[PDB]
Amino acid sequence: MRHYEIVFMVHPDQSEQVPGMIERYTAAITGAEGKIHRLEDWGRRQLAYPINKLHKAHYVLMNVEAPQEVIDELETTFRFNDAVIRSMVMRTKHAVTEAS
Amino acid sequence: FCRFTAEGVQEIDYKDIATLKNYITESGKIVPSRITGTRAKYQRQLARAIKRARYLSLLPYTDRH
Amino acid sequence: IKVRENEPFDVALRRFKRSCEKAGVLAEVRRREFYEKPTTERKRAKASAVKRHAKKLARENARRT
Amino acid sequence: RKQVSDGVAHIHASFNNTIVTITDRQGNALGWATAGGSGFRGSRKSTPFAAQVAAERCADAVKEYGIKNLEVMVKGPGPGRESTIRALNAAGFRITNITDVTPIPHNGCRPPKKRR
Amino acid sequence: SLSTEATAKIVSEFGRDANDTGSTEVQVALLTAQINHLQGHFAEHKKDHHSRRGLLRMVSQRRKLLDYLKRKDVARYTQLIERLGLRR
RNA sequence: GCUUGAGUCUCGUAGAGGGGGGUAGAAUUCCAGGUGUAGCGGUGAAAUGCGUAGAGAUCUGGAGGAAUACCGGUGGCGAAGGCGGCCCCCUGGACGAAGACUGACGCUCAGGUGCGAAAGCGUGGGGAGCAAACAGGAUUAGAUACCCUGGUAGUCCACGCCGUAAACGAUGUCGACUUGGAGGUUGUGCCCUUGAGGCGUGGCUUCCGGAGCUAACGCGUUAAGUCGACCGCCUGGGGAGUA
Repeated sequence: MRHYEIVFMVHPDQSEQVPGMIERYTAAITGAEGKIHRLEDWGRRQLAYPINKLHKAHYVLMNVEAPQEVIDELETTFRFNDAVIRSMVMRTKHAVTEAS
Repeated sequence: FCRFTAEGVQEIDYKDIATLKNYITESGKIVPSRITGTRAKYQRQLARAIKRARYLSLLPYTDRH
Repeated sequence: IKVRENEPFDVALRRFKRSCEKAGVLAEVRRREFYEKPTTERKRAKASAVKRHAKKLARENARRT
Repeated sequence: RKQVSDGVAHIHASFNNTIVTITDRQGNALGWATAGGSGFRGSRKSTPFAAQVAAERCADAVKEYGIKNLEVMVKGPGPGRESTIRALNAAGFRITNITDVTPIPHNGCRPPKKRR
Repeated sequence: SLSTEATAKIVSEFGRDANDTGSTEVQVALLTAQINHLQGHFAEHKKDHHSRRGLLRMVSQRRKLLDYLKRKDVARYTQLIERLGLRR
């Protein structure tokens, strides 16, 4: 099916929600017959500019494969969630493994 | 000069920010290919890696951040 | 752009970084969208740049001195 | 009063006039002087010498605050912008940083028409 | 438009075999699927004039093949336009 | 009948091709607050304008609109008009390698049909900046202009209308043929990828020049050379692309 390269940052003060947030997303993916290729979390790293007067966001890479209407429910989840700033749904022809 | 991206068969992705900071100048602007000597195909996808890294705060837009 | 150098004070080392692209940009955003003259000036530029290439290559025959 | 030690010296560097002001690290101002208020009016407001007299007139009336070190911010394509800073290190200051903070739009609002 | 498994499907019913992919009968039925699918694209958006030229190119291409098939074998022409539904 | 024209398919590749939705940063303006004090702004000079009711400068926060620095390239794509941040969805064409397939299905068209910069128009929004008109200040013999300070339609969005440009390469479309050189961009084959190497081969594109052509300027394998197919068009200047 379609390949995707999702990277979304998370509000620091909610970093203990992150392994809960991660398994929330992949349960919707593999429960809709979705392959997964990566879960490479990068931890809290320094921003280049302040996103909403704030530094040191928590970065989460997924790089998952899903049908395009299943992921269409996923970015609107990133909209209505204050703990997520700057999602980025993306794409390659052949999603891959460890890259950083 | 030459293009090291054409020396290999790799792909310039936005996540490899260690090799992108020698392609921007000291104020965040992209260095032209007439200085660096990159091929025109890889220079076009290099700026697509600069612009995606600027969105995800891995690289700054200006130096006033 | 940002010089926080030590020792003896002499911007001298500042105008190297600053007169690079901090006045040509502000003098051309100074007025007029142009929308088509950039094109004219741009296309007049490189017709005079290859005028420096195709004449100075043909100027190395002799110099009459 | 507050007797602050380190400050910031912003330099506005328009074509017709140069404004130099002195603030602190927090960003609220202390004193200012312009080239139009130093006795230079009209054609002589656009002179680097008039930006020097605006600097030493601003280097005074901040003796009340006791600044010995300051940063330098320059903004605008002015005829001053560097003769102003030479009138500050000669005035007994420790210039830690000199920074260009001129506003460059990444292509935004439309400028006016070229005058003929 | 007209993905790879769909193009392999149409060449089976209209062609002689799976490798007879160029005949005048399979070409009309292949263009008809690309015509009929892009009506859903041009139901909405409607202002895609740069893509409608591609549709109008293959609409006029199908008429130039149907006029050729009527000139060669009229028995296969009446067989084909009934099998798709054509002539207004 | 045949496969060489034309077209289909199988793999790929590049792209500001188009339509729809989201979103980011820089900057202008405005609003609010802090600090701060007599100037700011503008010009060849000056004034109008702004400011002691606290401007301008500076800092924090907010609102909103439009445009996407650097990359950016006699670079790319599109039939032309045209198209530049980033991400997704839908979608058009071009091109290359190796084959397979249909078998002249082609070329060009009066009328017709569609597309078609900017300005303008209609209805409904939006309105930062810019800015016809208009208003004031200058300059001037006069200035109805150039310059200055303001500033409304308009520029923006949706849906229609308009159907015009120095809409230009001032060069219609298609096909064939005829010395070269330097490049750009984008596929691909082989050999020692043994090294950004060497040899090729396509597509589009820029420049300079040979023959020949042209009144000359120039054009020159992307012809304005040598030919063929069809179409549009021209017939002294004004009157007039007007009645």
